[PDB]
Order: sequence, then C-alpha cells, then structure tokens
Amino acid sequence: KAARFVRTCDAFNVPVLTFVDVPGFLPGVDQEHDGIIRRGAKLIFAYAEATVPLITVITRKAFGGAYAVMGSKHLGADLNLAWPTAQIAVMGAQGAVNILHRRTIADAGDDAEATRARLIQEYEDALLNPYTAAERGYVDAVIMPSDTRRHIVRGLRQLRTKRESLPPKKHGNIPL
Amino acid sequence: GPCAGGAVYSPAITDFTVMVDQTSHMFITGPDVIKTVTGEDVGFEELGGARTHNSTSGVAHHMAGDEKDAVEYVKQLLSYLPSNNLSEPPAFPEEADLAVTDEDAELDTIVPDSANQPYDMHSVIEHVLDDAEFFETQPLFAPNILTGFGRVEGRPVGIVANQPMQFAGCLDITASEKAARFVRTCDAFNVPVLTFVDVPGFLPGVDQEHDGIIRRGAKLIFAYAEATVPLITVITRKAFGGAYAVMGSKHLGADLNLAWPTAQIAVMGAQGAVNILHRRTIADAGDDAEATRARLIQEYEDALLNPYTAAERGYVDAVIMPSDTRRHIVRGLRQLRTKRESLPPKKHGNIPL
Amino acid sequence: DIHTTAGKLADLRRRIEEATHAGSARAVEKQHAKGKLTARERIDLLLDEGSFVELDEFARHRSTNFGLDANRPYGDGVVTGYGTVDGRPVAVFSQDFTVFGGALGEVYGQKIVKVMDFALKTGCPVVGINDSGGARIQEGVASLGAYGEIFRRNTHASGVIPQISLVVGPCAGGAVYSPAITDFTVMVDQTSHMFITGPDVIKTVTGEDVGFEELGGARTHNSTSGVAHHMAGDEKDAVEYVKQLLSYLPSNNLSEPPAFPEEADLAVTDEDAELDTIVPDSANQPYDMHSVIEHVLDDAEFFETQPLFAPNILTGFGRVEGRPVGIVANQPMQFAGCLDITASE
Amino acid sequence: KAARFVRTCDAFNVPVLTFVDVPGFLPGVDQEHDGIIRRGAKLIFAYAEATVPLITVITRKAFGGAYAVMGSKHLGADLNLAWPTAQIAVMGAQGAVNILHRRTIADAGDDAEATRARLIQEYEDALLNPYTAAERGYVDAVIMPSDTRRHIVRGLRQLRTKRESLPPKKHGNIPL
Repeated sequence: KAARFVRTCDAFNVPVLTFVDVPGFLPGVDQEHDGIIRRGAKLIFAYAEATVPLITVITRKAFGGAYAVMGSKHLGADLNLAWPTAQIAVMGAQGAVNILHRRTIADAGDDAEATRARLIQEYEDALLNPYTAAERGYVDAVIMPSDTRRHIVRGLRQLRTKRESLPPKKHGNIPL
Repeated sequence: GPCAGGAVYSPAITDFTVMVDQTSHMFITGPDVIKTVTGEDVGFEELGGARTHNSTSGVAHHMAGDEKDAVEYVKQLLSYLPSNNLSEPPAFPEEADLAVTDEDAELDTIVPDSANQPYDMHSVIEHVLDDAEFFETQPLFAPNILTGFGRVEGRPVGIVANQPMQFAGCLDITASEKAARFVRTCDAFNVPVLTFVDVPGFLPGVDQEHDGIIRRGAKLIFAYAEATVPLITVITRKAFGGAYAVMGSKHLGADLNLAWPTAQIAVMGAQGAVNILHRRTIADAGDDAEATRARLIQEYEDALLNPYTAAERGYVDAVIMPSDTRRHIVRGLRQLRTKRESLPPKKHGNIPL
Repeated sequence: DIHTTAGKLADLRRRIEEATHAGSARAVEKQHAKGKLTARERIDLLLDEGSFVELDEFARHRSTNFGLDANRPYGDGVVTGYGTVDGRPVAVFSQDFTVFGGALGEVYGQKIVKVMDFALKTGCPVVGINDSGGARIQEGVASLGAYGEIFRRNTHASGVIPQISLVVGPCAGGAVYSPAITDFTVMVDQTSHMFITGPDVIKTVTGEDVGFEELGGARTHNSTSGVAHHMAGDEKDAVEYVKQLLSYLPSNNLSEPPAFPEEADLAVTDEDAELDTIVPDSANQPYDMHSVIEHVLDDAEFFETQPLFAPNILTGFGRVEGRPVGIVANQPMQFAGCLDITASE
Repeated sequence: KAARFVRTCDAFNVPVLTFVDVPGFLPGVDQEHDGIIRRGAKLIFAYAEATVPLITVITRKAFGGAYAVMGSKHLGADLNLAWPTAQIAVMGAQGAVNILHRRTIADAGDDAEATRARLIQEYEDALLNPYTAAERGYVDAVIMPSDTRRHIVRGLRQLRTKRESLPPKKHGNIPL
C-alpha cells in the first residue's frame, strides 16, 4: 500500500516525508507463503527509484532490514533525521545478545539469567540509539523532536528542486 | 544456501531466481520466531524451501536437481537474454523451411471436437519452436499459465500462453502475477512475446476476490499495453469476457493476432449470455420454456461462438488453418523484427501494485 | 460435420474460396478484357512469390444505408497484405474494382489504416494500388471520414517511409488527394484516370465538353497536370517500374539507400572523353543532357522520372559505385535549358 | 493561399479557428490540367501536421471531400462544431440521388421527372445535416450560432496546453 503511494507521489513530483518506527516485519507462516519476499520488496524499489525529494525521520525503534526499507539514506533519501528516542539495530537486543554471547551463556550454568540479563542490558544500553548510526553518517543528525518541524520546513526549501539521473531503460523490472 | 532477514529482498528485485531442492532455503524470518511470535510451529523446508517458493510464494523461478544442474539452468537462461537493454538477444540465424511438414498438420487435429475436453498446450507451443525446444520458467506456479523461452529463425522469443490442462486453463491471481512480470521482463530486454490464448474465465472465488484480483490481474493488461517489443498472438480456442482483452489482444496494441477456426471469442459464455439477452422470453410460457433455453443456447453458440464475428471487424488479423500457425509466426516475426513505438515522457509508470 | 473440429477447418477453406472471389465472374470478365488485371493479380506480381500475407481478409462492411447490407462481401473489396519486393519488406494494398465498382467504405478505409500503420510502425514502403471508382455513395459521410484517416496518415508518414502510388483505375473525389500526398505516382495509359471533379459537372457549369482520357487520363496528368511521375505502356510495365524505383530508395528515413558495393574504375575511360567534345563550338546549338548523366552513372543507366513534364530539366537517380544517387540537370534541347515554374516545381 | 497560411500560423504557435462553408471544388478543365489534385492537396497536408490548437466551426454546406480538407477532425483537429444549418454529405442531394436510385427512375415514362424531385427532397431531409455526423462523433458539438463565440473561447483556454508527437523526419514531402 505504502509502495504505490510512493511510486505515485514520485510520478507527479511530490516530496515524500516518511516517519519510521518499525521494529522488524510481521511474522507469519502465511506472510512468507503468500510471498512477502516479492511483495515487501516493492517498497525498497519504490524509494530507490523515486527522484522526488525524500526526507525521512525516525521516531522510534528501527530494527533490521526493515530499517533500510523505510526511506533509509542507503536506499537513496536526501536527509535522514533521528530523535534521541529512535533505536537502530540489526535485531532486538534480546536475540542480539543471544547470538553474540551464546557460548558465554552456556558457560557457568549457575546464574545463567543474571549473566544473560546483565548482558542483554549492556547491549541496548550502548547500541540501541541513533548516535552509533549518526557517527557513520547513516543519519544526517539526531535532532530534538521539538525541532522536528523546523527540520522538515527548512530541508524542503533546499530539496525542493533537487534533480537526479540514471542510464535509460524502457521500464523497470520491479517485482510484482 | 539459506538466505534470511532483509537479504531475501535483493533477489526479489532481481529478474530471475533459481533454487536447489532441499539444499537452498529462503525466509523473511525464522521458524523459531513465528513460533514464539504467532504460535504456529513450522519446519525449515515447510517455511520457505525450494519447493515452497517454486509453487506457493511464486518468487522462485526455477527448481534444480543438484547444484551442477542449477548452474546449467542459469547458463541456458542467460542465453536467451541480451547482455544489456541496448543490444537485441543473440540470434544464430537459421533459415526456416516453410513447406508444411507432417508436424504442422498435427495441429489440424490437436483440438478435440469436445468443447469440454482438454489438450496440452505444450504440444502447440513446441510446434512453433525450433527443435521443439521450449525452456520453461516457473512451471511449478499457477500451471494454468505457461511462460517460456523459445527460438525461431534463430532469434530468441518469449512465451505467454493458456494451459487448458491445469485448472481448466483459466486465469487466477497467481497466473497474472506470473505472466505479467514476464511480459515486462521480455519487453525490457527487447524479446518478442508470442502469446497463445485459450482462456474461458478468471477463477471464480470468495478468496480470489478478497486477496485482490482487481488490482493483481490488471498488471497483465498493463504489462501488454506498456510493451514495445513485437507482440504476436494466437487464439487457439477459448476466448471469453475480459480475458480476451487481457491476453495479448489487438486492443492493447499487439501487431499480429491469429485465430484458429476452432477458436471462439465472445462477451460471455453462451449459456450465460442467452439468459440475460432473452431473459424476457425463456421466462414467458413457463412450461416448455426450459427446453427453449438450451435449444436457444444452440442458436447463440452456433452463430456467435467463432472467430469471424471478431475477424469481420478486423480485431483478428487473420483466421488460419492450425498447422498454418508456424508459418504465420516466422514471416510475422521477420516483418515486425524492426518494430518501434512511442509515448509521452514520464519518469515511470504507475502500474497497480 | 459442423460441431466438429475437422468441419470447423473445412468451413474455413470454404470462406477462403469466397473472399478471394468477391466480384461476380461478370464483374471480373468485364475488367479483364478491358486490358487490365484484378487486385490479387496485381499483388502476385509486385510481391515476390510465396511472400504474401493476407490481412483483414475476412473483414466485411457494417452498413445499413440504402440496401447496402444486402451483400457483405469478404475483404471489403480491398486486398491488404505485407509482401517482400526483392527481399525487402513491403506493405501493400490493391483496390478491387469488381466490388462496389471499387468504391470506398468505413471498413474499406480501416482496411487501409491497418496497412499504413503496419508500415509506419515497421518502417517499410507501402505501394498502394487504386482502381477505386469514387467514394462509395451509400455509406454516407462515413466514407468521407475514412478518407481523412488516410490523408492524416499520408502526411504523418510522408518523409519517414516511402509511399508509391500505383494508379491503374479511375480515381474520383477526395481519392485523388491521397496519391497527391504520396511521394510518387505511377499510372498507366488509357487505363488510369484521376479527377477532382467529374466531366459531367464541368459541362453543367463551365459548358465545356471533355473526354475522359483528356480530363483525367494518364498522359494528361503526366505532361500537363505535372502531378504524375510516370506513364507506363501496360499493367505489367507499371508494376515493373515500381520495383525498379523502389530499388533506389531506403526502407525508411532512418537508413542509407540500399546499395551493392562495387569498386569503380579510377581510370579516365575511353567513353569518358566523349565529354570534351559533346559541347558544340557555337552557343546557340543544343546538345543532349541525357548523354552527360549517362556517362556518370554506373552502367550508363538513367531511370528518368516525369520525362514528359517540364522537359526543361531531367530528374532521376542513378547509382554511382553501387550507391544510389539522383540527378537534377538542365536540358538545352528543350526550350534552351531555361528555368520555368513547371520546371522549378 | 490557405495551406501556406495554416503552416505560417503553425510555425509560430497561433491557434487556428477555421470556419466552414464549402459546397465542393471548383469545376472546370483548366483546374485539372493546371493541376488541382497536387496543389489543393496541400491544405490537407497543412492541417494534418499542425501542432497548434485547432477549433473548427461549420457555419455552411460541407459537401464532398471539401468537408475533410477544411480543418476537419479527420485530419486530426482536436475540436469540431457544427450549426444546425450545416449540411454535411458525401455529395449534393441532387447528384446524390441519381446515382443511388438511378434504376428506380427509368421505368415509367411519366411520374419519372417529378419523382426525382421528391427523392432529392427525401435525401436533403435526412442526409443533409450536422447530426448524421454527430452520431459517429465525427463532430464534437452541435451548438447554436450565438453560442459559437462561447465555444471558441472556453475551447481556446483548454487547448492552450496541447502538444503531440510524430516520428523523426528531416522534412516532409508536401506537394509543390
């Protein structure tokens, strides 16, 4: 649904402002059976393609590939903005720790949770927030929410015109 | 080998995928998770293994016996396509022999007198093809519709057709999902599409409708009007409803439309069409009315249920004998070979998703 | 049988027998003596053997007007199909006289639209043949519109894919206009008539008697109208020139002219000198242009066009070194090699 | 004189409003020999090609080809209007009849001459009008004579925009 709205807004030259608080993607047997793998992708493709100004702001937790799918700079968005709240990850701290530390966790069966919980804490405490990503330049700034309208209004002024080009083709092969 | 999480998405964009049975896997998310998350336990193959994409998602183009095989399929499939969308598909030119061969004739007799009875479209696709080669894409999914690559006169060509044999050879959302991409993919790389048409209806459903037939079928009607490559079509037999507009009809803009005598093209299925047209009369006299309704049915099928009523307008370029069909296909191609076509400049086109 | 598949094909052969046969043998017989040949025939000749593809072969008129429907002959008294001349792609129609006296109808106009579009779309030249009586009276203005589609096309093409007009039959009314647009007109003596307005009317208003050959006839157009490119002895001749003219041209504005590469003789060949001496010492005397052009197209060959019209200048195209070329020269012989409006035009 | 002008209009983008009363093409031998088919035919040429806004009003007879040549839809004109008065027909009802009923007309010696008169009346009644055209859509509007200004005006505003595409050429071959 969002993907059309994107391709469509892109068609007519309309700037899209996108707000992302997605932790992951729906889990269903049905969701892979139907073919989420085709269907979801249309979303990356739409933002990828789109030559209208993109501004994206992340107000809460962005985890996993889902993070990219939503007008992540990587896809091609011009400005990306993050609140102090926004948490960006590979995965929820919980699995996240499960995997890194798994052998440590078997180690000392005694006080298993305590070691395990303590760790699940060290990881969110020091990862699950914008700055790690900011450092990288994945997101242009982390800007206090109060300043959020100021950021969109300005960023439009600059991006209104912006232009992009690529080698010609009749039509795309975006998955249906 | 298994691919999980976002990555699955990169293949998704990609024009083709091949997967290797019970060695490959694909998944948006893992089995351990849906189970904590949804409460439905599932296995790894059951969740998204090579067979499951191949049939049930409709995301996996092909299944292969073993890796040595899959690669081979990868090599054969490349051969069809152009290095890039500037060049045409490599064709190793061989002159055709028109002179009708025994094999052509077989066509006269492929269609079986029964309206109900099926045939395997697969014989009719081959008859056109060099060395009876056809290379099949996504066989597993929505068999009702067969999508293929083929060569004639040495220049590669690409197939959309109805199959009677599976699910009565009518349209379903999975099929429109399957072909429509496939036309677009061909038009993209400059590969001529040959379409063979025998569709009665698009599956009737209360599930067919919800899931989004209205959006999803369209893509197919969109893919065809969009495409600029030479499009040539044969109506074997069944033409009915929207389905006629939709497969590769002259309407969209396709260059040569060819119909067998056997072939019928119509508003509605006759049994249907009569009810609505004569609803007034069958009702009148409601004894000895019922018998009137089938016997009338014969007045309408006999008269309106063949190609010329269409041809007479020209909607159909030619009506030809069935063996003939190979002949139409080669001379036609030869002519269309240079085809070119125009539209208003747009960044992209908002095909319904 | 009839329900059955064997039967369904059989009916088809039976229709095919019919559509190629649209006039009465009596329409046909009458044409044939005339000195001239039917549309299927005209076609077989222009297009290389076996090549031909029918279109809209089965197509038949939707009419009500004036009893018209009574007969709905297959192919609408045009034949339209694509065939290859000398192994280059061609798109064709022949008007059929037998039918409706070769009048034009909504389906008949559309028939032609399929052929012209096939051609613009593909990029090959359309040789169109007309023996067309006029614009079919019955259809009503529908006829008048169909014509227009054709004109509108005749412009949008002209100068992308070459249009050659074979007139072997009278053209009356708007019909004329369509050849007028087409890049070349080739027409046949005593057999081909073109006219904007019919004789009978000019007498009614202008009180002028006229003959047909004189008012519209192949020689008249060629020399006096100066809208006729060519005049040919006979119907086999008229087609033969058409194959020969085309050879010269490219399939479409986007190609070079088809040429057979041949190496030239650099050397100043014996004929070559014949030049120094062609000119007479005194200035009054006229000497043939045609010899000067001859000396300089391979094989000493000139395809003259419109020889009749404005002799003041000769216009052709000849091949140098296997690439096609075209010749405008002045012609002392006739009217002292001057410019004039018939000659500028 | 007109075809030059219609091209002259077109070169500079000046929309053409072209108003129709044509009864046919001048009769006379000088006209064929001087050459009419090649000279006249140019208009048809001027009109099919032009890319500027076209509005065509019938106000008079439009019989025989002349109907097409004079800025008709068929060339491609975007909009077409006709008055009640306007008669559009393949030909004059007077010529028209003789050709269609020609036989009907020979058989009696008398009641033959009056009869032709009735018939020419019958065909004028039913065939000499704007409407037979409206039914195909050959013509967009039948509008009253005062309106005609209303229509030129809205019609111009709408068209101001129009552009259209044709295959690449160096020049056309318009008859000279």
